[PDB]
Amino acid sequence: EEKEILWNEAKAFIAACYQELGKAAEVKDRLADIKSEIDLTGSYVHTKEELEHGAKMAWRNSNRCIGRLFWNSLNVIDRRDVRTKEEVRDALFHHIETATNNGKIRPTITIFPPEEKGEKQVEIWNHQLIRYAGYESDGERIGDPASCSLTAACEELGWRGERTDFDLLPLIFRMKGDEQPVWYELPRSLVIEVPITHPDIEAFSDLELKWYGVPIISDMKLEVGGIHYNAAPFNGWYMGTEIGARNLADEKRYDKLKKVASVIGIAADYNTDLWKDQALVELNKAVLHSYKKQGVSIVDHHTAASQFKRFEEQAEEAGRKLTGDWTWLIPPISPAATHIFHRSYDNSIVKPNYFYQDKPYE
Amino acid sequence: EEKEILWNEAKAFIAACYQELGKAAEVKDRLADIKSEIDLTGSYVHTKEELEHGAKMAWRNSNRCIGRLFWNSLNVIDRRDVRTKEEVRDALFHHIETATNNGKIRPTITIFPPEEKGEKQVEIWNHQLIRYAGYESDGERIGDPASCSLTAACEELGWRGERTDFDLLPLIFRMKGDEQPVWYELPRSLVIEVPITHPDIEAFSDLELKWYGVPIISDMKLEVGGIHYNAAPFNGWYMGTEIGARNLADEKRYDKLKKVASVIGIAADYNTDLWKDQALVELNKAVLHSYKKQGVSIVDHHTAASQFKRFEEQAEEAGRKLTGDWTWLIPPISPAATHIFHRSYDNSIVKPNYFYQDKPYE
Ligand code: HEM
Ligand code: HEM
Ligand SMILES: Cc1cc(N)nc(COCC[C@@H](CN)OCc2cc(C)cc(N)n2)c1
Ligand SMILES: Cc1cc(N)nc(COCC[C@@H](CN)OCc2cc(C)cc(N)n2)c1
Ligand SMILES: C[C@H](O)[C@H](O)[C@H]1CNc2nc(N)[nH]c(=O)c2N1
Ligand SMILES: C[C@H](O)[C@H](O)[C@H]1CNc2nc(N)[nH]c(=O)c2N1
Ligand SMILES: [Cl-]
Ligand SMILES: [Cl-]
Repeated sequence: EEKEILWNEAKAFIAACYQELGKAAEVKDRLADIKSEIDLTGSYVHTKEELEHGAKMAWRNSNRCIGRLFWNSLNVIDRRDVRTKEEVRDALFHHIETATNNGKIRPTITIFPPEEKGEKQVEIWNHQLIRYAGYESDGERIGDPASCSLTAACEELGWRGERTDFDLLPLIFRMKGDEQPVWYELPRSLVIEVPITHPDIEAFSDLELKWYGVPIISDMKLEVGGIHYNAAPFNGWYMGTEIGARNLADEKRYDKLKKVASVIGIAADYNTDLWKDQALVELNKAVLHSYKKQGVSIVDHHTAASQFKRFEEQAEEAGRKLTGDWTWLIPPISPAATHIFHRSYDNSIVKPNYFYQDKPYE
Repeated sequence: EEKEILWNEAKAFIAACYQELGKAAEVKDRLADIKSEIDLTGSYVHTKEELEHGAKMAWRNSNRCIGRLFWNSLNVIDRRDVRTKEEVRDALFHHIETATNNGKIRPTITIFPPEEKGEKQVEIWNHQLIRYAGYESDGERIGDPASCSLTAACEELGWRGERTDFDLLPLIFRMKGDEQPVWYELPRSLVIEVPITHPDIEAFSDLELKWYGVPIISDMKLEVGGIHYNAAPFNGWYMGTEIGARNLADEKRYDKLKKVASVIGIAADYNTDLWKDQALVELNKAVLHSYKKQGVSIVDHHTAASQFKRFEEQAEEAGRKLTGDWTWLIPPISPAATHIFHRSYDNSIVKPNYFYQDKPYE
């Protein structure tokens, strides 16, 4: 069935990809080559053109993503040639550098060798290439709680965190054949961070908040025409709410809302005062102001929703079915102020796409 | 099939109702009486105990309702005895009066005679018993746009609105046998309205905003054990966001956000300033402050979510399956600050329940 699963996916993808690329007449001969290759080797190798468009199609099909308008401008880096951990490390270092682009972030994906027989060639342990460590000992809570399990795993491997609230986790990945992953400390010079300040409230800096510039998802599987690229980290720029309404606001994350209420000078005593709501808005104002001031790319949820409307419009104009997850597309701040809230979305899964996969630790 | 549909619903409801009421031993003899009654008349009549608990069960099963914690305290008014339009009118007048309770709102439902052969005995045209009219002529937009179609219908029937932004719509309903509905102007003395002011911004009153005290849904069908109570208006108290984040904020409603931004003294120029978000919070603060100050019952979305958590906890303790619609349960303001946002809900439909039905106009 496995060969058959692969062959059926390959047929569907190539025909669709080549159709969009206007290479319709070449589908026949390509499907032939692919078929013999699957017969012979048990798999097939994507052309760079197929891989590139396949990763763009995958982003376009990501139901939970509000930023899909710019799907076709994705910067695809083909690193199917890597064989050593030093090569993987430098590819990851390069991704961070080129995607960051001195603050003017380029949406980028680096694609490592795919699974062979379900056997991983490269196994990335990081959720994001840049993320803060998390600790808990005797109810002493430090850093990002979401990173607690990965941090413990890393500290098993000889790494030790400084135990600030913003320890940069090292890159950690495992190569095929090795029993343990290796880890590499990130060069600080490659990592842009943004101090959080408020446009008119000076005391906001007393909170000593900051966040990292680029969100680089590194734990998802890119599937393209039957081929499983388990290692393919990708990035865009942040939508402010991700930082100000979740990362810094969630009680199971940094949980900063009470401290925010204090610095903006309001009481945090009564539900009816809506102090959490007010704190959320000022914090999200702070995030947007700070990134813009530092010259780091970011988008507000209103502008992003406007862009997604254009994405919807582009889809219908192009005769493509639109899919989406309403529960993920609405922003956690003032969602009813966006058009997204006021319509429905088909949550059907279309391939190519990005998928969750089991974590190699915990 | 109709008799069979009815009989199967009746079996399921009576057994469940009597079980909860601890009248398990009486299910057998009741099911017998009901069965002969269906054979003879084509239908069966609920006891007051069955009707009362049936309407409470229906509220408990309303997947979209965040306020279900107080399901068992529902005030059920049995008006299956009405036969004249004057009786219907006075029953509706009474509902408003007793539910309002001088501001200390009582969750109440008034139950009119059920459909017979799918034939309505009483046909209520109002979406809510208390709602504001809406007009549009040559792009001259007045009042609540959501009420535009009902308003036009009423003005066909000899009624005329003053064309303020807050015209109280008359009660309008049709009796079985009559071709046209009748309409009755609401006595102002029965209708509590709340002027919208802000706790610390005096200029907020310049907006001249107000809203009505009690939300009384009057266009839904209550279904209890096969019996279709198409006419059964019900009320609770408002959650603030319903007024401040939707009714007064939506662009297709009162669309007051720009005017709010002006009175609270912020620019409405840039998306990145998050001015809509800030306006939304101050407006919702205003709503809660105003209702509390007037002595009119209201609940904030944080407290309501806390209560719904208790409802969830009560359900599991009682060995009942919990159902809910996540898309309706999250508040339109700071939803990620509630526990609801961070879990999933089974959106299965359980009867008894309240349902949408076709509007008799448009
Ligand atoms: C260009 C800037 C981008 C923005 C502003 C953006 C925005 C977002 C946001 C706000 C989410 C929801 C995450 C959350 O609620 O926590 C999301 C999810 C997602 N985005 Fe994007 N995105 C961008 C670029 C990309 C790119 C380049 C890809 C991949 C090629 C991508 C794929 C996804 C996927 C797969 C998810 C869902 C992740 C999951 O299921 O856990 N996005 N995006
Ligand atoms: C006691 C105070 C109550 C509060 C604060 C409350 C709160 C809410 C809220 C916020 C909604 C969502 C409406 C929207 O998003 O626009 C809702 C929906 C609903 N509530 Fe309640 N509710 C209350 C009482 C009741 C009562 C007494 C009933 C009936 C017995 C009821 C049945 C429903 C139903 C059926 C819906 C869904 C309406 C629809 O599908 O369009 N609720 N409730
Ligand atoms: C617990 C958890 C597990 C898991 N697999 N994923 C998540 C969160 O979902 C994906 C990460 C979210 C966090 N805001 O960011 C998505 C995203 C991706 C990209 C490429 C850009 C962007 N701005 N935002 C959380
Ligand atoms: C367009 C439309 C049609 C339709 N059938 N229903 C709606 C809105 O949903 C029901 C009304 C909503 C409006 N916030 O209020 C529900 C509600 C009911 C009750 C008993 C109490 C309460 N606080 N809130 C809108
Ligand atoms: C079309 C979309 O389902 C629509 O916005 C729904 C869902 N979310 C909602 N949530 C609430 N509380 N009230 C509503 O009227 C709606 N409308
Ligand atoms: C459990 C529930 O589905 C959960 O809150 C989901 C849905 N809504 C979300 N929406 C966004 N944007 N991001 C998230 O992580 C989630 N989490
Ligand atoms: Cl993040
Ligand atoms: Cl309403």
